Amino acid sequence: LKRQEAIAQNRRLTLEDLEDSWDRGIPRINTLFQKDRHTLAYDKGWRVRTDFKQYQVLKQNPFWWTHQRHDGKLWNLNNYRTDMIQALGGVEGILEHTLFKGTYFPTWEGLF
Amino acid sequence: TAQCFLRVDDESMQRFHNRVRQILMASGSTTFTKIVNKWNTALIGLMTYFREAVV
Amino acid sequence: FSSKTEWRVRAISAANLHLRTNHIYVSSDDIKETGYTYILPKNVLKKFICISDLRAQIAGYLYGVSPPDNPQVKEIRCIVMVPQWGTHQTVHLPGQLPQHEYLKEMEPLGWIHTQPNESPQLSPQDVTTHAKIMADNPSWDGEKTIIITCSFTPGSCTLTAYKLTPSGYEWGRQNTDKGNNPKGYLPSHYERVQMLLSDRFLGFFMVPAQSSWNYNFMGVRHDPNMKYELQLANPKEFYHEVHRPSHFLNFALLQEGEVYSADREDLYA
Amino acid sequence: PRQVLDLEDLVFTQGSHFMANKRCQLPDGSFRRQRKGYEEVHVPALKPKPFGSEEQLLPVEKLPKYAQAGFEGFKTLNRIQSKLYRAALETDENLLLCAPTGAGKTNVALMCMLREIGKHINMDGTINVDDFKIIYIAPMRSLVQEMVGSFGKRLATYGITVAELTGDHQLCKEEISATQIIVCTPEKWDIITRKGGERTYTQLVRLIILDEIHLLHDDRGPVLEALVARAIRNIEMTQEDVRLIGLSATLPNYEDVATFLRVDPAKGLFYFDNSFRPVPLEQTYVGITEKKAIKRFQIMNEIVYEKIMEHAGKNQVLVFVHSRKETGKTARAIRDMCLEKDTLGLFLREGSASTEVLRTEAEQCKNLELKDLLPYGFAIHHAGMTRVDRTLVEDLFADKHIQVLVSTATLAWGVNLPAHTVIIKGTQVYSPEKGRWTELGALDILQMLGRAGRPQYDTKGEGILITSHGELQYYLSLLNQQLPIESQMVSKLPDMLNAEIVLGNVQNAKDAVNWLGYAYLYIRMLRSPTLYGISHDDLKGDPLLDQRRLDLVHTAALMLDKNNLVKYDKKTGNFQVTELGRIASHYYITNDTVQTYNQLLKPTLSEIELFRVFSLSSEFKNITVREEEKLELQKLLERVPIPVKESIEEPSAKINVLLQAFISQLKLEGFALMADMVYVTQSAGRLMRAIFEIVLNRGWAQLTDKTLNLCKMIDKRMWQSMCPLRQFRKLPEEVVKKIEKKNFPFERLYDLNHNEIGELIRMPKMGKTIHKYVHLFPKLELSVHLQPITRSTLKVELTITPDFQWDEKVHGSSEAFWILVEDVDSEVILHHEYFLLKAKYAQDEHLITFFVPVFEPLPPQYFIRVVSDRWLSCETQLPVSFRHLILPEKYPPPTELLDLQPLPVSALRNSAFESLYQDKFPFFNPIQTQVFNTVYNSDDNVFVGAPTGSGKTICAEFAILRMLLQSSEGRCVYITPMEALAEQVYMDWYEKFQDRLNKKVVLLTGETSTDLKLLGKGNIIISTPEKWDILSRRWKQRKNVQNINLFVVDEVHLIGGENGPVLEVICSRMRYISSQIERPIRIVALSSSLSNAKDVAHWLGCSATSTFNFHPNVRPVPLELHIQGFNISHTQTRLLSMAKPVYHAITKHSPKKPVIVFVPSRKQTRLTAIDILTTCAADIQRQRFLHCTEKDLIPYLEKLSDSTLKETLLNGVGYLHEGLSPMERRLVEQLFSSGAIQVVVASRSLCWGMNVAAHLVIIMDTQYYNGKIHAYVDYPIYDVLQMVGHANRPLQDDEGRCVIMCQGSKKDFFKKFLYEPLPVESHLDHCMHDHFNAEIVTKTIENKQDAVDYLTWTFLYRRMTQNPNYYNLQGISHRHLSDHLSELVEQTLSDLEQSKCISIEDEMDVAPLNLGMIAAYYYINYTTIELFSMSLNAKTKVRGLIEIISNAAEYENIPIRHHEDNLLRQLAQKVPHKLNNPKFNDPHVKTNLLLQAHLSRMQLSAELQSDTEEILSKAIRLIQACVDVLSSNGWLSPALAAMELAQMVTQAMWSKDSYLKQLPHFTSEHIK
Repeated sequence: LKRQEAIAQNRRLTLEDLEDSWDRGIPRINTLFQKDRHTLAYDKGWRVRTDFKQYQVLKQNPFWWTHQRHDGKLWNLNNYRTDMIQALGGVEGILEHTLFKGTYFPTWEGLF
Repeated sequence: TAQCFLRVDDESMQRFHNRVRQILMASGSTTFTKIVNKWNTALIGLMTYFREAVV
Repeated sequence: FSSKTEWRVRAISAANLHLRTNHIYVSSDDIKETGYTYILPKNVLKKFICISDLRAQIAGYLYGVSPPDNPQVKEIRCIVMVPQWGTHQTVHLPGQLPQHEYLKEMEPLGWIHTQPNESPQLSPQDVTTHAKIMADNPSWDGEKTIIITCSFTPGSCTLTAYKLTPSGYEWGRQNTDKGNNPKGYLPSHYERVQMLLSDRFLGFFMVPAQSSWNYNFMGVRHDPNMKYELQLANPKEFYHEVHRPSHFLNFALLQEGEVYSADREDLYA
Repeated sequence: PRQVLDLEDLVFTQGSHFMANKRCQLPDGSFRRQRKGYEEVHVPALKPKPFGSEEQLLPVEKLPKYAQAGFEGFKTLNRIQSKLYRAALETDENLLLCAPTGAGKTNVALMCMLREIGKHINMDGTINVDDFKIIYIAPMRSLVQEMVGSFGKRLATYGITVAELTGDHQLCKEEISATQIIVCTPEKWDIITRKGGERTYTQLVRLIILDEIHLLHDDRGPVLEALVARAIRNIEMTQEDVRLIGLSATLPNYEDVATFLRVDPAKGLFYFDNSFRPVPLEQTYVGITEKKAIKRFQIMNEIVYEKIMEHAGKNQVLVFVHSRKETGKTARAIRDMCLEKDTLGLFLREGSASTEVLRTEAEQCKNLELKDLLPYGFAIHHAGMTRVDRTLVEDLFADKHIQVLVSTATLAWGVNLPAHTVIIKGTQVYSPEKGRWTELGALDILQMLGRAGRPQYDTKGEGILITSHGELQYYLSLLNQQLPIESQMVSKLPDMLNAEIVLGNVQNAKDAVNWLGYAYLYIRMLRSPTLYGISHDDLKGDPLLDQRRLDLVHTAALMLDKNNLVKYDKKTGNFQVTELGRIASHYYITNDTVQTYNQLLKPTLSEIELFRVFSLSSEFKNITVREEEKLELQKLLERVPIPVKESIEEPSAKINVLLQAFISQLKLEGFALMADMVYVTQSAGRLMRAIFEIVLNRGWAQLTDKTLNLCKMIDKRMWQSMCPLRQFRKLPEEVVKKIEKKNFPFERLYDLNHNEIGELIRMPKMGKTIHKYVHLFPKLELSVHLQPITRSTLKVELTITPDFQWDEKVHGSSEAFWILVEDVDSEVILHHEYFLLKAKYAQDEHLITFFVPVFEPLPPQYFIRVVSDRWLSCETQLPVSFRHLILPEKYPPPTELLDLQPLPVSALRNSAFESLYQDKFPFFNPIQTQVFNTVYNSDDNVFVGAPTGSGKTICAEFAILRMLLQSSEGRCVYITPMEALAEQVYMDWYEKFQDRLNKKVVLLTGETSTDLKLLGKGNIIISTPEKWDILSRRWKQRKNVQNINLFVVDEVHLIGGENGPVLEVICSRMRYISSQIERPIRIVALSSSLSNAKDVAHWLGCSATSTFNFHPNVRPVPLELHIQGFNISHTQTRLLSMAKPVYHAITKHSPKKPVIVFVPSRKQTRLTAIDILTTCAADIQRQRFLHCTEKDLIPYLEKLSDSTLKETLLNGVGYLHEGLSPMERRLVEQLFSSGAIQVVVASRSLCWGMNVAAHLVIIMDTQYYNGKIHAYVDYPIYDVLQMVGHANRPLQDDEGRCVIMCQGSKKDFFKKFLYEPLPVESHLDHCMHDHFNAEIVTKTIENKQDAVDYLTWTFLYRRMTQNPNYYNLQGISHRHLSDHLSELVEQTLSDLEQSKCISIEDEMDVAPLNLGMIAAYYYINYTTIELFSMSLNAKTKVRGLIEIISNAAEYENIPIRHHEDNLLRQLAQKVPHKLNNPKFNDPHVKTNLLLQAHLSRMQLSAELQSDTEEILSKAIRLIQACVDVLSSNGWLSPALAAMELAQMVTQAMWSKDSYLKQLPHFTSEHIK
């Protein structure tokens, strides 16, 4: 519907009209803003080839049923790390187990 | 009008247990992080395909 | 409102409301199984969605009967559009309930109204409106009268019918706070009732006779104690010509125009 | 063979401006000089040609005397007019006068007009105005509006009505029907010929005059080429000659316009070069040379100043500019320059009469721009200033007071004020159709430069033409006979080809090539191949140029079928017209525009999207939005009330807001923007009407409301929320804005008084005028009477009542309405129809009967919107509510043809019975095989419902053979509802049963004295229902009515028509008798295939096993029924538009096989029998309908009286009507049965009486004019079913085809009732009182309980329980049925006791009185004797007695047709008794006049003695009823007067004449 309203008003869709449905949908909306539209639009029949990759490469193939360039990313795992840091008592609570205070660094953020 | 009930079949669970046994074939000189990364890879590859039926 | 070109983009948007009418959703949850069932026919639902606005709420009084040898189901057979104006969160219907000789064979089944977007709860303004209509009109039985809300979801319409519980009629009768969160407003004030659609029969419409139904542009001409007769007609669109007369009637007349116009002969006419 | 051309390659993109010449060679003394930035080219005044030594200006006293009255004020003629007075008045040749402009070409047109006016001289009177029409086609509309005044002044002494074709199509066909000189543009006459509003008056068009035919070079060229190719093609096809007079300017290719006009170049072609111009003009051409346009504009202003000052005090100057603002701009500019260089006093020297008239005329003036200039010499004249002020400029310039008039082009067309000098400043007009500043046309320049030199004062014109220098050679070629006239038809070739496809003038690509050969494009392609994209290689390989015309036709047809205008197959080359084709031809919209409206029009379009679909028209493909107006467009886009989805720099948004700024009456400011607005609205009239017709035809009700409203909003220039009192332009706008300010609904104004209105508006002065104008506003009151026909179909009888005062100045001759019947959603039009409320028939109800479909989700309502076609906010909606609608039951399926092995005649028993079926057929048809064992080998009542042509009369004969098996002295009684069917079956069965079985077959006639003898002596008693009704009414007395052994009723499906209640009463009586007489009367009811045949079976006692109700698809020869809709609401126009599709249906469906064409009337059959022949002689297949030779026709042609029947029969098309003798009728039927002729055009009333059956039956126009109600009532479906059943040749034909040409309003009514079986409903409740009176005098009905008990025997009782709402019932229960029957009987017996026919004692027991005994004895309607015993006194006499008998209700079914009124008025002045208040719409005064004319044995028209024989059949029983009512009343002298009237109406003589005119062959010589 927004594309139909955008064509009649001589308007090109931008990130302003699609920031409310970000990372929502199968396939993802992120594939609409890729640099390789004219390249990935010519790849037909990729799923059965992706399934038959197992007869050509010696390694096992997890995620044989999907491809990130076509369907996008179907999950989010940064909230898991955030709630993991939050649930383990914080960074100062974790670093008591880690022999950090024997190293004489006053902060953690300047280290590598 | 109707209800659909989902379960994971036995073949996928046996294939997952095969993957667990392949992870358990790591040598003693192999670091722990590689084993944990293989375990996380197998767990993501199980859950992100079988999302609703595992529960 | 912005009132200069807000109605222009709104009018344009409302010109595509017939695309919402094949994507209709009915909220089939929380339905208590022990009440009436309501069959809204798809022709008056399609017409009611088309004549509406995406932002300002319109409303129509539902009238219907029960089918022969099935008193537990209520075929809505009529939507009466009355003179109303509506904000984005309530509809200001007049005090006079629809009276006509075609609505004497039918019983008042409540009212339908459009919502700009889907809420999982009945509005407090809707339960106060329904309970004031019930408290002022004894022909509105609280068991049988409902509020269908046709919420405008993306590219579609979600319909949910609600009934007032006897707690809700008492609260909405005593209520004066016209805000979006008044005091003492609980979700036990309503219960979702079963409402379903139909190709099998057709409903009709009743518009006012002297005027038309939409007073959202003629807002000063709308009184709550106004009186209206009805008319077995089909209702006009929200942004119809007769509904916004200040957009068509406030033009300065052609005074010493066409004097430096173009000479072109209408050869065919 | 066909090769697709590049059709935009071949066009000339300059349009009116294309120069075919490379060289322009000038006259001798014709120097040029490069002065300063401009080249000035003088061309001197050509000396006139010295007179021929035997050529002189003849006076008007030498042209003939009928033409002398036209030339008033003219002593002599012009030289050009003297050269061809002999070719315009003495010869009927087509002319091409190629004269200079201003050289008196309109008096040549007047000479041709006076020749065609002088053929109707009407010796004692002056002019027979109505046998001829003259079309004057002039290019510009103001030239048309002044030619109307000129020909109205000149032809005023002839009474000739001159008028201009304007307005909507109904106004144009009314103006054509009212006028003689029809002055029009080429486009208006072409849109009338496309829509068809002149088709009834093209045999009356005998002269078209094409003024300025060098418009062939213009972009308006294809219109003139289409008009002349159409008229010349109708001359070559229809062979009625029209005279074409082309007036032209002297330009080259004039011999090709001569060949184009079919002008013989010896007699008709007259080429006068520019020396024959009356005031020879020295023409100067300033071509400005420099290339910066602001310097070119400054040089142009310097040149108009210098050329003004060259003729300052000497001569008047007429400056011609392009715009109305530019008029005052350059008038003030040359005035400011004259005041700057101090040369202002040269115009006005102290000539104090002149400058004082100018000063005092300036101070009187209201125009503040003209008041600025008129104290000096200058003035302006555009079309925008006042009529008073612009005729002030005209009269002040004709009196040589205005020294410099500045004007637009319209003066040059509108007024013949010529000046000495004209100065055309600029030659650049902004044309919005090209969307740009283009050059002035050839037409406008030649007309502006015809004003150079006035013919009174001036010896020499002077025309300065200030141009760009590159455009100098165009005007030098134009004004010096060197700009060739080239055809522009390749621009508009698909549109003209679509107009010829829609009109049916071309059908395949060969006829389209033939039509293209009549165009100017063909002659120009022949004479100049190189210019039109043809090599000389192609002209040498195609000398007649047929392959290039095939390529052009194929390319234009590919443009037509790509845009879905024409169904065009490349296989056969045939064209089929689409309804988009009809709409694009009728409203002139281009093929790309209808493809846009085919892609873009959806049912779901809003008012927002409708302006967008309009704005994407291809008429506006050159409208671009320029930036110099974009700011102003934004000031419109924030003020227009319908939103625009586009951005304003897209052109569609510009066209959108320009249409909305027009309707809103917003004042615009840019000249380009006002010009684009005027263009898009003058296109928007036709474009919105075409959208409305597309949307109406597809049936979309919301979009047809929006589009019809937008047509009326563009036309009336107001939005529909504005007051409807703005459509009356006579109101003050301040009181209208006071009404719109006090916004109540407009319908509130109806209920108020003229005081109450005036104080509601607070305008008590205006109140009476507001009341007059609110009651002048069109307002119909609708009432609906709906009757469920089947479960699927309702019959809506909508009565329309005009509730408004008609006034000719606001409404005109007619008010057009649309009746739209739509569903509950109001999104599908179930039935639209046009409704003309004519001005004769205001203030009276119109019955509009139609049939609407009803679908299985039974709707709560339909809506009938009767909207005005012209008036905004004139709409009456009526909800046809379906709450208490009891639909009939879905009828049982028809009995199937069980595939019986076909019955040999040996399955009949007796040898004598087979001896009349041996040589006819060996096997019976499968209907007779299935029906045989129940009819012959059983004794039950049998219903046989089979289609007309299944041979149900042989099932009757099976019943008769059974009845003659049971005992040989048995008695069949055979009832046919039509008397001609009784005659035909009597001729069949007298040969079958009397000749071969020696059983007496008698046929009953209307005499009760001999019918008892014929019934006693006959074994097979043929009858009509009214002849058996008078016998069976006294069935207790007549034993021969009782002991009949078999009662066959053929065609009981005629129980639902007129003379159908009597059939129902006699079958109900024959069942009631059979219930009482110890022995059952075996009823065998034959019928057409019925839907409700269980009710006819239950009413006639048939079983479920003996009811053979078949389907219409069961027929032995399968019927192929095609139905052609003709969406022409006018019926003579539809009836003439059907004439070529009749021949095309003959050629498509049955080329070498018999055809019957059923036509609405006695006069339509001769016209259609001639129109089939002119169309077959238009083709080369003349005498294709005569399959024998003229050797064989002379014994059959020498018997006939009608000579035109011999004219049509010798070419193979006979015709049949009532007015022919049965001599001629039987001989045409014998010529048709033998196959000698192929087409018989039979009238509608001969559908029953034809002993012949064809392969193809065409039913042309299934309506006929009932003149008693002044309406075209539809055929009853029993007539159409008999007509369809005439397409039934059993052995000779494999199929039987029937093409029903009907109005498209009636199309689905025939798509229902002819394929699915027939629902018959009894109409006894309206025709009840006769039979109730008759059963009362029989003492069958002795009380009201036995009246209900008698009514239970009818079909009415059986149909009241299956279709209740047909009979105003509300249920099938015993209470509803019993109380409706009791109300029926107590209403009819109240009508009989109030008539004093019966007497009701105790309010229950009825008894026959005297009047009832008289009314049921001689079979008279009860209201006739109600009139008799109330209207005969003791002193009445034969003078008044014929008024009494003519007022009988047995004469209300006499026919009033059209053209029946004025010859009856001619009969009202002769006959021996006068009529007090004779209205010739009355049946009764018609029967009075016809009775008197039979008594005076006067000559009559054949169609009137056809009705006199209808009168005198019922006259004698009425006179005997008068004898008996005056017998009971005890009056001797009126009774003897009635006994005298009885004998004189039989001997056709009067009483006040002597008693020997009775004797044959004795005239008034013997009396004297």
